[PDB]
Amino acid sequence: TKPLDGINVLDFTHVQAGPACTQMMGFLGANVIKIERRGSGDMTRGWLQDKPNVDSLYFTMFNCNKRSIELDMKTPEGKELLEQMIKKADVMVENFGPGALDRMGFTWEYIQELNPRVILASVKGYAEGHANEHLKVYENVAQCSGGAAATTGFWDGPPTVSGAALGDSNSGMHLMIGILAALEIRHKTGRGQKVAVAMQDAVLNLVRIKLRDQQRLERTGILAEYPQAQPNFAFDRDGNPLSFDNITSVPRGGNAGGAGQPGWMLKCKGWETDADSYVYFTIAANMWPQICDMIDKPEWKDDPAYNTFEGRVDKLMDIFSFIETKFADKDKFEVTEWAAQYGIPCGPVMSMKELAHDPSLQKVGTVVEVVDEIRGNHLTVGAPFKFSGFQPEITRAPLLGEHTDEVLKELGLDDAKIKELHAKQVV
Amino acid sequence: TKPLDGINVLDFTHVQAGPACTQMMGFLGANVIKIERRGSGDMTRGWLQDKPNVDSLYFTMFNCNKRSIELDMKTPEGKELLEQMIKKADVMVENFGPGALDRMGFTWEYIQELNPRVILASVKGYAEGHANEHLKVYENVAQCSGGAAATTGFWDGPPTVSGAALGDSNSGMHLMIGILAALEIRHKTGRGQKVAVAMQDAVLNLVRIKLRDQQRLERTGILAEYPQAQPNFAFDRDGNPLSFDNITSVPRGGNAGGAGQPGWMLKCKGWETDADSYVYFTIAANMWPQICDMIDKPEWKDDPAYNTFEGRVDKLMDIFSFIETKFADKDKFEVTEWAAQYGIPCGPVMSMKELAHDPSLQKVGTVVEVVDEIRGNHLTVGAPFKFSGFQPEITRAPLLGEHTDEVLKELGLDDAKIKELHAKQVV
Repeated sequence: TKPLDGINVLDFTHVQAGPACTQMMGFLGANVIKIERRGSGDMTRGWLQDKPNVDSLYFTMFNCNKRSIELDMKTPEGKELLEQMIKKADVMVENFGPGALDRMGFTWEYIQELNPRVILASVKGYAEGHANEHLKVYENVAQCSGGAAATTGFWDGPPTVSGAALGDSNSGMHLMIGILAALEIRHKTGRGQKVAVAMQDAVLNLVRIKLRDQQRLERTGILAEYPQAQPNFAFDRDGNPLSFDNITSVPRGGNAGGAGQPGWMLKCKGWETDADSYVYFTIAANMWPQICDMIDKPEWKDDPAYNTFEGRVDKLMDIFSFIETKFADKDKFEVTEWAAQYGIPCGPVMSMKELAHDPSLQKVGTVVEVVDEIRGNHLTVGAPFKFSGFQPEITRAPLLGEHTDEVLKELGLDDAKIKELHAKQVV
Repeated sequence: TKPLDGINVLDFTHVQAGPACTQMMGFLGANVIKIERRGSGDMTRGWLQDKPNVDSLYFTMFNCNKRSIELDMKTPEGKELLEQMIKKADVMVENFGPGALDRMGFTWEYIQELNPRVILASVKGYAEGHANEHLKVYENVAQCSGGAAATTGFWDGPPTVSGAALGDSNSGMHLMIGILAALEIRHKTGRGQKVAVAMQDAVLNLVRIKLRDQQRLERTGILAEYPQAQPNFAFDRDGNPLSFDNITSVPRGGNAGGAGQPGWMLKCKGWETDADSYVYFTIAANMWPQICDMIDKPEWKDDPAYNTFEGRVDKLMDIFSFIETKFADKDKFEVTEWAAQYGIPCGPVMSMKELAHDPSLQKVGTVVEVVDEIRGNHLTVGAPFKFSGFQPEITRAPLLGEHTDEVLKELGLDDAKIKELHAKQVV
């Protein structure tokens, strides 16, 4: 038995955020029926295909454990089918624009009338009631809207986007929390709920630490752990040392440690030609002696200039650069193991190639080979939560309208009605 | 009614990942009892305080809607107290080191004997069964382990950490999904489960899109939407040109679209002296005519060199630089407003200062002013999921051991025993 066995999900979602949510629900046992536009369907199907006339990897990696029906929802017949489907659903999920589901004929008030137990779940750009509730938002726009871009990158570069989907997949996971929370409401009340996640808000939630930093900056005028607060560290375009004298909003700190121990991203052997030949190295106070041992600077063990956190505050970047010189002829895994034998936590930058072929990730079900007999097998990311009672059974993504007639039969339609719907181009 | 009304959480968590999970459960109505170390408590209390001997903003922004008890869990009396608390709990949450809770005497097996209904939830660094399962992992190392660092930043710079807590807060939110899924299944089985999220896996889930790219790269040798696909655009530090001829693992693409739909980070008025004076601008293929009107380039609408994704691959960055010239005398808000007239996906890089003081975010309850008459009021991030039937009631973070005696009384202890435990320094 899996957690969402028996949960019927009516899934209107397309692209990334909504589809990630309903896929993960599918991995935990949900019965997900993906409603798609006739002819073309989810636009990710035709997005950067590696095989001619085959659904893309963008589509397959976000739409496993789902069935597909085609439907023209602007038809009277299409709306009637929708009503029948809503009556059999536990959860409806959508990411249409602001007011779009209302405009296609399905307000929250009407949905409740159709099914007093259904949960309506929406992904939005900005929250309902926001001044900017009307704006379109995509992945990187949300990263910008939510404070991540402003605080990611370097002090002498632009605002920078994360390769991680802070906007789309993250908002999807947030909506899954909302949906699951609404299921627990329903166990208590016996009735459904409307739930919504704004992409800005899902981003902001992960940037909570930078809102801590903004308040600290306003209250005290300084962030002591940031590069800009330390001598001989950060400089601008024209070589002047930076400082918090003139900084009133949380700045970019490059690869600085932040809310943890002071750290930096250090080059290992081959960095000129291997973009991922790096480790992240941290200087914990109470490791200082074993660091001195590792890098053979015994003189630094006794010297008050280097001996303490206070002493190192004017030379931390120079200390990182020196440690880096010791990694110049060593590989990133070599350095990690070297650090470990001194009790020093250190970690390599994993390339996507390394991750795609790592045996450990495949052993634990985090990287999974999906059996796809139509398209050829592909890798995906599985469930990042591991459970004592079960594991996901990941099955291939659906062809466009693959399950249209099968779903119609489940609604109770006979052959005659089904053929008429095809005739009238409703499905 | 609140989703987690009547749910009792025994909360061992400290620092960021675990506390974020339990705070958000508290926001949704859970009764959270936070077990803390005697004297010092959660180490975030004393980290980067903005006011002497006042619990830090790191602590207060991660520990609202919790009660605090001090406990020496090493003592025989402390352990039997834990036994009584476990029998009353629905969820136990921990982020101690590998095997630490086991070695305290509280294996999953023993926990099941104490309470068949209780759910055990853990934050780990690497998944159980992983080669690295024994390692402790911190924020930026987790970002490196999960593919985020490798795919974030620029092609001529280093792997770059995100300002977003992709390791800590992200893992906590994923753990919350795991906990709620376990509650949902307990309604069917009547039994608790063990659930775990690893930091590497939480990061990898958000980097799903980069695993698509790796497979595309291995299969085809080209990622056509990446900057390096534009001939003679990207170079390394030595001025050597970059292209997919010699790229075998997913590279950093600067401010490229990722999950979009191509886009870039474009300067607005004041960029020279304002780090966040930028917008993100997306060239969605279906909106090229609208874009041409906005930037007064009608000749680009019918030109095969400009009017498709394929035509623009060799010149996309030249188009971005031209669009940017149109924003030279407009601030980011006026540019966003202008683009929105055309329906073009485009928005500002919001500064943390701007987010901290934004009226819209406070209206919708995503930025919340917490009433704290002991410490003074502070801002925090509220629930990023909004519900039709309830709103969170956020209450100030507990003082160290504030609720110790209160919690002991609930366990049925008399005043004599409570006095004895204080005298023995168990509490």
